[PDB]
Amino acid sequence: IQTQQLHAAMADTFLEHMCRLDIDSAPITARNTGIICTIGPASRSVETLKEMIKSGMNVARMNFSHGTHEYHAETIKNVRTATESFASDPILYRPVAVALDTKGPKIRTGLIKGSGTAEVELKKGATLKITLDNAYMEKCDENILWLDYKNICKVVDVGSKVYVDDGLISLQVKQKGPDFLVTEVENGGFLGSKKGVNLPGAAVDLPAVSEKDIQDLKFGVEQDVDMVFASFIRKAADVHEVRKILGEKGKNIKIISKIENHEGVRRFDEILEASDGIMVARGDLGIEIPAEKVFLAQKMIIGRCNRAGKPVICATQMLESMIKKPRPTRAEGSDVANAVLDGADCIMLSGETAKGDYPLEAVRMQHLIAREAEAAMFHRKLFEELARSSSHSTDLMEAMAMGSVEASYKCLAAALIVLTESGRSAHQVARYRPRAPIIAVTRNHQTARQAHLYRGIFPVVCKDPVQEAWAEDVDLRVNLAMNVGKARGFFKKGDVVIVLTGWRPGSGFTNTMRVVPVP
Amino acid sequence: IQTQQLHAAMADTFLEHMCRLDIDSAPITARNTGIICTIGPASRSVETLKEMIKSGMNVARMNFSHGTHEYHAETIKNVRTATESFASDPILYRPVAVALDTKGPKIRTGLIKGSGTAEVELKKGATLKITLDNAYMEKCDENILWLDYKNICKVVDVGSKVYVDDGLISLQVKQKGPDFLVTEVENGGFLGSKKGVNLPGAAVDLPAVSEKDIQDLKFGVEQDVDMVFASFIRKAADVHEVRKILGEKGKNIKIISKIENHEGVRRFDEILEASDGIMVARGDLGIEIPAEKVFLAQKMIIGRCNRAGKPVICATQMLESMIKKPRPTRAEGSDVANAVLDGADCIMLSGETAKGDYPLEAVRMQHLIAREAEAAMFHRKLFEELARSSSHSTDLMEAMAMGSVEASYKCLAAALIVLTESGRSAHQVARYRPRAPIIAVTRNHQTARQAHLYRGIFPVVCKDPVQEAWAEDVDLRVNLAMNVGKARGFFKKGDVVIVLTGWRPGSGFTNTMRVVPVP
Amino acid sequence: FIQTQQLHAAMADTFLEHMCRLDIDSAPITARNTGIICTIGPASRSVETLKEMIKSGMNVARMNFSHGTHEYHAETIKNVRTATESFASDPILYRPVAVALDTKGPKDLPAVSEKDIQDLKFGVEQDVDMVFASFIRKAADVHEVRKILGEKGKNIKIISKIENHEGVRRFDEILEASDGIMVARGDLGIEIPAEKVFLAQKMIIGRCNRAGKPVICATQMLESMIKKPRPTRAEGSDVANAVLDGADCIMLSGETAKGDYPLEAVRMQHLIAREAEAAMFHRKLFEELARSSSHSTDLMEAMAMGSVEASYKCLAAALIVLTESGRSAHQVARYRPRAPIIAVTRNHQTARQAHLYRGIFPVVCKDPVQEAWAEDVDLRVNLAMNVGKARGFFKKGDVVIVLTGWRPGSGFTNTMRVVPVP
Amino acid sequence: FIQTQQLHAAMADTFLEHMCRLDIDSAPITARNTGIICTIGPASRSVETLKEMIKSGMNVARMNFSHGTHEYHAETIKNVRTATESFASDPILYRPVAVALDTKGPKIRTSKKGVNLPGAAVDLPAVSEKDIQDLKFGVEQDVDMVFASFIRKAADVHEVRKILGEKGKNIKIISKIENHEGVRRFDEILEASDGIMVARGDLGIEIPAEKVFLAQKMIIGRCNRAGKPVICATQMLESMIKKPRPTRAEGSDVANAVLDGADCIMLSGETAKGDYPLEAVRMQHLIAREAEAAMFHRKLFEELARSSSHSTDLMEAMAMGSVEASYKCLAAALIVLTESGRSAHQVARYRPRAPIIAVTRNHQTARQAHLYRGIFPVVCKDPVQEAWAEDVDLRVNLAMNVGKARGFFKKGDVVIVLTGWRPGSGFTNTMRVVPVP
Ligand SMILES: O=C([O-])C(=O)[O-]
Ligand SMILES: O=C([O-])C(=O)[O-]
Ligand SMILES: O=C([O-])C(=O)[O-]
Ligand SMILES: O=C([O-])C(=O)[O-]
Ligand SMILES: [Mg+2]
Ligand SMILES: [Mg+2]
Ligand SMILES: [Mg+2]
Ligand SMILES: [Mg+2]
Repeated sequence: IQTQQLHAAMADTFLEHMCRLDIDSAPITARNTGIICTIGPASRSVETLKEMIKSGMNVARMNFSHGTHEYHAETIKNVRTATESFASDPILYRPVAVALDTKGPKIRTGLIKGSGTAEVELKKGATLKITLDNAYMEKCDENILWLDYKNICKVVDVGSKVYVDDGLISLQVKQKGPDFLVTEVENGGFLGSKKGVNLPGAAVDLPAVSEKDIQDLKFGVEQDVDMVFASFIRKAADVHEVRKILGEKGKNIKIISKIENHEGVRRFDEILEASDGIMVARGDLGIEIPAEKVFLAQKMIIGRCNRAGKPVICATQMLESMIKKPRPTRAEGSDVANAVLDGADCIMLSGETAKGDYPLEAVRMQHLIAREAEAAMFHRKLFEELARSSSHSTDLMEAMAMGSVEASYKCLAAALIVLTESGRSAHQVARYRPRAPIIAVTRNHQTARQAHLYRGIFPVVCKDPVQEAWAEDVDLRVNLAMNVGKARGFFKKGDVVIVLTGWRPGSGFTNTMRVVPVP
Repeated sequence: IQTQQLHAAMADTFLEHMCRLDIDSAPITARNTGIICTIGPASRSVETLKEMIKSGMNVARMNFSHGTHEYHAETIKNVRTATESFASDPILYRPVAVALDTKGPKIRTGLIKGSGTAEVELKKGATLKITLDNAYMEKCDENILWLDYKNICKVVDVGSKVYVDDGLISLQVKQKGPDFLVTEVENGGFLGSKKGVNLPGAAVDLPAVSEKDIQDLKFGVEQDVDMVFASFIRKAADVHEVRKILGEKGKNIKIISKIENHEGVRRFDEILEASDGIMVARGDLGIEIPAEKVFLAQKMIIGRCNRAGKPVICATQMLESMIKKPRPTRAEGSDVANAVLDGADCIMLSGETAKGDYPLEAVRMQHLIAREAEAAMFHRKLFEELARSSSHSTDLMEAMAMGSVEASYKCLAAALIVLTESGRSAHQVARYRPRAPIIAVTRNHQTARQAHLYRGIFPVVCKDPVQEAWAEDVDLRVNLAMNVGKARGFFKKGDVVIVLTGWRPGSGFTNTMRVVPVP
Repeated sequence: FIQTQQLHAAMADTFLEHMCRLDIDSAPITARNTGIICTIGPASRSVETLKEMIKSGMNVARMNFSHGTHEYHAETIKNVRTATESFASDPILYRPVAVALDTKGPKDLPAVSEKDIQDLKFGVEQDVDMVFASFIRKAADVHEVRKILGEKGKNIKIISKIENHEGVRRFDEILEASDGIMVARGDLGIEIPAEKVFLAQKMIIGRCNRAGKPVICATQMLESMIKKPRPTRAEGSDVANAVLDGADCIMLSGETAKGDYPLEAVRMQHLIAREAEAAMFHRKLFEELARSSSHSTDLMEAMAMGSVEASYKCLAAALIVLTESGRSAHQVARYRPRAPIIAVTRNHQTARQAHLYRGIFPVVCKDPVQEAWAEDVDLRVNLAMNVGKARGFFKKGDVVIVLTGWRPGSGFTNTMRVVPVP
Repeated sequence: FIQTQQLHAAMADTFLEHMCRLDIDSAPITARNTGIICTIGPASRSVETLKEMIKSGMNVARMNFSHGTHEYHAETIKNVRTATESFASDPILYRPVAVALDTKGPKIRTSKKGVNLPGAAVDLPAVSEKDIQDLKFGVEQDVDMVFASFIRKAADVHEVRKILGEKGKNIKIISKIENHEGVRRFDEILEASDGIMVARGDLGIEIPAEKVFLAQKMIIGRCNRAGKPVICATQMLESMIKKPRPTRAEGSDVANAVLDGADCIMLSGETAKGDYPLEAVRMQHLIAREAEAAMFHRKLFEELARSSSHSTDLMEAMAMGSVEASYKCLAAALIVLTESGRSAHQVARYRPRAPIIAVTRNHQTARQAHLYRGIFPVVCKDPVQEAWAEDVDLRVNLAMNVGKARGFFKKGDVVIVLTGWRPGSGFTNTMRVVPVP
């Protein structure tokens, strides 16, 4: 039985491809999908972070929805300590990226009239007036409810729906006022204090970057974060504002736009054009749109991201049950596998690593499933279709990337080696989805850290000084890649690899491709 | 905005098809994937079952792992009471099938020494003797463990793994003895009394049908069940053995083989050939094989069943969290949607409807997700690949089915109407996956109930007597389907349907196809 | 042993493997789907020669009005009709033959000259089945020909001849206006660089296939056979590749009009057509035609696609189509089954014009309309059974697709059946 | 506003839409990939006419030993070589010309026309005594290839191979398929042969004429599948023996033979004895260029890759990667440094639309490369530089200057360059996207 689902790889049709999937066809060692871990109480100690790295974590995510600057600064310090605890061995060292996830725009209710812990009950068909009057800020009850969104009246019409407490309660706008809305309770429940509010189908005019977000983005520039996950992006202008706040000092920080509501989906193309990558933020997205539609948006977005060559992250509740249990449900294994088959560059753990009981098991399981689904991709068709989608472009590096990936298919190369400094050459190789891993050797540490955003890039930091003879400097980096690959078990002596390098020191991309045996 | 993802339907490639999935494209009313609900304490009252039927239940599953014959007979009687409560209106009556799911062969440990309610701790790296000596049957502990599987020594080698308590505990056979096993605790835990044992990769020679199973199968025959879900099917002989047990009285009862371990997967083709259908029983399957591999087996199995035209069920933990919560996780919505896209004819609920707090919510969510994913199928490609896969067959009924489905694609027919008595004509239409629903009108009540196993067959019982004039009998049955379709909102006057009928009373299949406007 | 009709190649996954599987020992079927159009002139206008030309496979007779008086072509047409009707006693074996008038056209010139107007009116008076309109340059020329044919010739199919650069560049509007197209390669090869003709040919056939409108490939197909009894290798190749391109009909000009070997030329076109028809890649072609027409949801198109699909699946020996305007049969032929289409009609002009469509074998039912709709439908369906058995298309126990109207007022064949041959 | 070289049709999703987009106003490129093979005879064997034949595009000269003495054909070959070398002073513009020997094979003669017996068990030998003498004469004359008439089985090919023996071991054997048995036993014949000719003259008599195209498309397909050269021959422009312009069926035939995938097309009487040999060569050159652009390269590449997917050969990987890159960036050429020819052959099998400039120091490699679609061979006569990189750069720049001189590309255009990394590299393991200097 061939490894890596290669029998299924040879199928003519997608049906026969599916039919040939073999549970006894062992995957390869290398795992191409990036794993993004939300760091929290369960995972922010240095020792646990070392174990997260060993288990497969590639990006550490700090959710600034909560936590002080001091707290997240400590977390980032602990991440970097754990990461550098491995730095003595350049051949085993794994770059770990650092991501800042902004709090973004939020709509919150007031305090329920009473002592605290108090609740009111909303019965279907009842009347509830929403009021912006700060006089009712702490006197919410069954008849009057205050929320912090001063402009809500301008963005809602009669009959539009208002969700409260993460969609648990739904309201329909019956009458509209200047500083109030009169609504009928469509779906009822018990309402507590300071709950989340969502406005499905509305063009929310809250600022793209709030005052807290500006402070947090400047903090992230100060802490040398590799990338920002920007919340509730509804339009390209929101990305532009985030970019302006990051400004010239943070020009190289990768901006990942989070798609979280209907407008972000409807305007997704302009957002994608303006972004460096995308996160499918399925939790809030499933509150804003019918949950049964989320997969449509997920697949659309991953497809379009794959088309543009831009990183896409699938996030939220992928292994939810592992917050409390050491093993995932069958639905969760299926969700991770199908996100990989969809084409997600990275998959994410939220509560599973922030606060749950089994963060390391969660990371390890995402790693195992990811390797299995990577082999099960139908690469020949995927490659043909990606090439068809990008055919209006005649970019020279895409030509080399496509030629190199084709060569890697034809001779079943064990890896592609890419010498890169901005990372773009490796990015363009990853875009055309080879099955073999991409060992990207770079002297730019931030390039290495950001590379985790691209499917299949295993970044290696070259710390050697520049060799005077360009050819010998190239051979140095290629041999670094050979040794890393041998140590990680991706290939051995006598295997075949594709090597992408620059012809001369002034070559602006890897314009040179070779089939080389491993020494 | 085109409905039913028809814009994505027109794409040239799978990538572009995915890129065109649009959350604002509304699905049709008809829902094709069958929903199989496990009935238990949370759902067996007559009134709740009426709600189950209205919310979308097509098959009632009785899990005979537990429950007395009296309990399940009462449950089945309540299912039939609820079902017949709609029978006064033939146009609104919905056939509801009744399925018996056998307990099957099981390996169980002994009682923990003392009360029996005690537990002992199995420490990783510790040693554990498995024993067949009935003296330790009730004196199980941390050092010695008794199993009721007398032949285990015959089917296990040194280095084999033994899982205990639903995979929570893992043992590796270090030394093999005459009536015992010396094992190392690879994965530890607290071992209670009388827990399940699994033997990954082992050819378990327990009987296909246990002593309990024979009694339960005869009980199901007396109860006039439409179908049996036969547990732990490992090979064709097991399906035959079950078929023999069902005998002459149960010759028309459909046998659905549950693939639950490695051997059933490895020997899947012969099992498929011998069965009427297949269940991807992901729970036990994920205990027997690495959970990260279950999706492979799922897609392979669904593909192969789709290839053969035989019903396939996806089962277990699809909406697991809904046992305790009123809405599913995003991983669960993804799981259901991808099961439908895989091509599963039916999706299943177990604890979610048997015992959970939100059974009706689970049914409703499966129904909504199924409709959205059905629209998102890539019908043109699926049809081409199914046809290519079956191209060595020149069967006349397949020819009629493919022509009818092709015509239904071309003119966007609102439905296909198929007059059938054995069901085979409707089965062959459903096999070639039209997007429009299949209204199968039959005088055979059992055919109507069993048709629920096939994607898209909406079965309708004709209770009228046979008309002397064949043409008038045909028109009677066709108008019944038209009236059901209008009442269910599947089409209205002026829409177009495909109608498949027999030319004369002696036609052995629907050899006549028409494109008809809805009156 | 060896599958017939290039069916082994039919099962191929790629076009390359389809080529690699072409087997000179895989026998074609008896039926020949590509229409044969013969220019009649001195070598072929006698009643006896025309009888043998029908028997050899001529389906359409073309009168080239570049030269000749009305009296001369009138007599040619009379002899055509005499030879044709000599077979009319046997309705099972009678073969309808269409009569086509090819206008002289421009020889800054107007689309339709004064001579051309008189000739077109003559064609109306002569009851021609179709007009081949020379040097069509734009849709307006087609509209002129249509107005000149007027109400009396409103049923005369207008086949525009694409003969220069402008006609190619403006081909889409011409095709929209036309009932069909001829790739008139003689003049086209002079008006545009000869080495580009194949591009034009392949483009035009493709677009006509996309539309379901008849396309004729014409001129010098078997040129050397004017003076020689056997074709050159390039000429056999040219006929075969014109069939593979998708031509509904292939044409003979001097080869039958004035050459020494008219019958041999017709027979050679018949043989090559039959072999090339089997060598088509039907699965991909059907998929690509369906893809191209998917914005249409027409009901008869759906019936045609479903019936062609069913005929592929069960390898039906034929599709039997009951039709009066021909449209039902035209829609079936458009989706290119490999099996012959036996179109039974009571409209004689319909039967004659059906030759413009690949695979339509027209059969004129002469019995009177039966009182019961079901019995009249069986009458025409059994007419087709008897024709197919007599012509060697099928025998008892074979499977045929049968397309009929359900009830008397059906506006198309809305009923499809898979039927055993009696 | 109108793409060249049928690039709009190149973007189609289906074969049908690819046909519908074929555009007579889309200009083809200057380079012509299909090799042109000319039979030399009384109408064309003079040194001056042969110069004009080279300039019109003749790539291979064919000596038909059905008639003529050794001395006569020796003189024809001598004149070919004189005409060819008259251009050798300029290595940038020198065009290698291959010499081919076409054996007489079995014949039946009666005034003394040939006789054909379809379906007869002709007892004639595979290789006659005259055939043996002519093959040895070809070895003595340093012919680049042999067209072996009437091969019926692999054993016939093996006989010709043995007769050529060790002294002629590099002479390419092109089996001529011209009767039913050769078609039926084609797979073993292809395996044993270096290439194939579809000898449609004899084939159209030995099998029913209406079946010839079936054989032609089958054979070209299988030869394309194997990467072995296939020639389409006989009566492609027959009417041009006596007329200055071809018939429509003849233009169609040449164009469809290129579309089928034939590496070469041939002229026999049209150049051997006809009144318009130069015109026949020029007509094939023009039609080839138009049909070459009209190929459906994307589907063709997918299907060739699919049929060869069981191979993981490294040079195949380089060729497929280089051709894929040449499609993506619309490169004007692929430059291939080769000595045996194998690397360039492997590129040619995967059918780029851009021309393949094969730079070699092996003169016979250069002459034989004309059997492969798109290989424009260039003879490097410079001495070997001491530094490998400098020698590679020297040959690559020779190719640059050739492409600039021939109008294939200009400064600032993009080319794919296939070279060996080190002198002992056994194939072109190095690919670059390079700007033209
Ligand atoms: O905001 C998020 O991260 C989400 O909802 O997934
Ligand atoms: O039996 C089942 O349903 C299972 O294990 O999934
Ligand atoms: O008129 C014609 O038939 C032509 O020019 O080919
Ligand atoms: O020998 C040949 O070239 C032929 O037969 O065509
Ligand atoms: Mg959010
Ligand atoms: Mg189970
Ligand atoms: Mg003309
Ligand atoms: Mg010969």
